[PDB]
Amino acid sequence: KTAKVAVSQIVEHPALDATRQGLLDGLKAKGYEEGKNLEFDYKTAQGNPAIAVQIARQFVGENPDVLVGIATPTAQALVSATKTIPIVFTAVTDPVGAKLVKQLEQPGKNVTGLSDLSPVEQHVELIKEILPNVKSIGVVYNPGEANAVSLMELLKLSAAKHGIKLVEATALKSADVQSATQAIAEKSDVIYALIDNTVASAIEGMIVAANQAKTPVFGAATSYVERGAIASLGFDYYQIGVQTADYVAAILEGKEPGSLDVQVAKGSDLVINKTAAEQLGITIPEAVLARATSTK
Amino acid sequence: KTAKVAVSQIVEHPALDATRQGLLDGLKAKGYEEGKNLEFDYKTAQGNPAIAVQIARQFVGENPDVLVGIATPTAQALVSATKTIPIVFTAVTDPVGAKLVKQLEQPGKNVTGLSDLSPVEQHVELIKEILPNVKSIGVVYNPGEANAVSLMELLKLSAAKHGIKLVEATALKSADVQSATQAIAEKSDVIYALIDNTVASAIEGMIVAANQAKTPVFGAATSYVERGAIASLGFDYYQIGVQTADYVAAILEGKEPGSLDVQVAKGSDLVINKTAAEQLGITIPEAVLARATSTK
Ligand SMILES: N[C@@H](Cc1ccccc1)C(=O)O
Ligand SMILES: N[C@@H](Cc1ccccc1)C(=O)O
Ligand SMILES: [Zn+2]
Ligand SMILES: [Zn+2]
Ligand SMILES: [Zn+2]
Ligand SMILES: [Zn+2]
Ligand SMILES: [Zn+2]
Repeated sequence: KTAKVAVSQIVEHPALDATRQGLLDGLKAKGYEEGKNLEFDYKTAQGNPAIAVQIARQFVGENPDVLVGIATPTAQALVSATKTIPIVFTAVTDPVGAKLVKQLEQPGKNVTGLSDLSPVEQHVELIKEILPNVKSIGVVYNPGEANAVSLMELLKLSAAKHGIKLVEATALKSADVQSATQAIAEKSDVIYALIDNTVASAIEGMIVAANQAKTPVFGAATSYVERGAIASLGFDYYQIGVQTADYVAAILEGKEPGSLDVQVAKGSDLVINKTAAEQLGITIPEAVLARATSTK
Repeated sequence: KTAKVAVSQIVEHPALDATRQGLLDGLKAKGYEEGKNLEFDYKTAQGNPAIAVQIARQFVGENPDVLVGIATPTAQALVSATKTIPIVFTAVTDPVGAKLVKQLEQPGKNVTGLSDLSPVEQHVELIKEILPNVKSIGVVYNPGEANAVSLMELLKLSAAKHGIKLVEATALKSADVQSATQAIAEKSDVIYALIDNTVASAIEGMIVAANQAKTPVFGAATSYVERGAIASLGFDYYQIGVQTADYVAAILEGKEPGSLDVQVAKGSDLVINKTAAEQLGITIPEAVLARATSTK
């Protein structure tokens, strides 16, 4: 009679924390309240792929009604640890590429949820609009994250389509992100800070290195503009969490997760960091400043 | 390796919520953190003695490392539901009278914790100091709460010692507290709002009735002065929660709960509500206003 929802999250960074808060508030609006009829357990893997596996195993052994995997690596560990307990993943960039589901329509097993697939093409076109003389896009990513790998395939096709050279470096853990940024910032006209958990957890260090090379950072997430990216075009992760509660409630009420289609997030907010831009000697064009849903 | 602490609370009122927050923060300072190595589950009985029993049974069936009973009725249900899982009670007025322990020194079974036994004698002497012409003390209490019963025995001895008549009414649930207050407020020079969960959860209604009879309320808890009691001499429930974490951590580290002495809270803060007092046409004496650790 108490619903038991167990939430595993690869690391605490603001986007994933907003997703988790959104889930909690959305469950409340559906009549599931902590303290009354909802036990909401939560573990962070602290960026460790190993802890992600241990969390999945511990949670599976406590027989929750629904498992929630926030971000790709923790979702992946859940899919490995159970084939029968419903899994709702959330804020996962490319669930097919991550092997969480065979396809988005009618996934058909114990797994379903929500994708935050970035519109990479739109981000490149936006970088070109803000910075019309871009020849070069720098990017740091973690090849251990299937989300980053899927995004790099989209970025490589879109860079080539627009005649833009990609300058790449990998970072295997968040403490290498600043060095990786430093290695590439002077060969790049702009750094694309993508939807990668390792980047997200070290975004301050990325920005310190970029600022030192006087290279702007364009963010795929709003949390990045908050820390000094000049602009971003990201989703609202709190609302994605709120929509995640729809899946969890439907499952708790007896729906099979495999019968629920995977939803892809839509509508990103254009945000501009005027201060950061001016410190870099950058003038954000008028047509862009006019569309800015927000403007710090 | 994850500590599992399950917390049962009779009802959400501010004192018990502060105790619970204190417990959580104290566990953090001891190295037990939610999301990492601490699963902290929480249920409120919503004032229902029956739900208290159901919570105890559900929690016992989930094999937590330590059960925490905040307030007497939920502690009592835990003691009934398990004889072997460690129970740490907290904010319990009189654990011997409540049958949680045989005695405070070396309780010797699966139960230990912290008492918030009110210094009733000191409260009467304080009521007489603030209001030197008191002949009559009104009190509303719930005879289903062993804490209230223990406190009434102390109040009856102290009223008689000081030549003060007690005017009493019972309230079986919080929705009767306002009517009970109304029934007695005109025969009372002051209402003593005691350490009772039913009173605490209906303190606004008590104060509405008292204010209507132009009768002051003296509070045994600071949360009561916040809502319009003229004065209070209560414990700091956040710190009691912090000290509760000492017991929980010691148990988690292999101490037997029965080998831990029950601690009695000490040091109450004198707080005065000047606004409320003046609306009642009351002048709080100088010697008292001088000792007031706080003064809204
Ligand atoms: N979409 C990412 C999570 C993420 C969200 C927001 C910013 C950065 C990372 C994943 O698939 O794991
Ligand atoms: N001491 C009370 C709890 C309580 C604390 C503070 C105010 C009112 C009630 C009990 O034994 O249940
Ligand atoms: Zn550069
Ligand atoms: Zn469909
Ligand atoms: Zn739990
Ligand atoms: Zn009166
Ligand atoms: Zn002793």
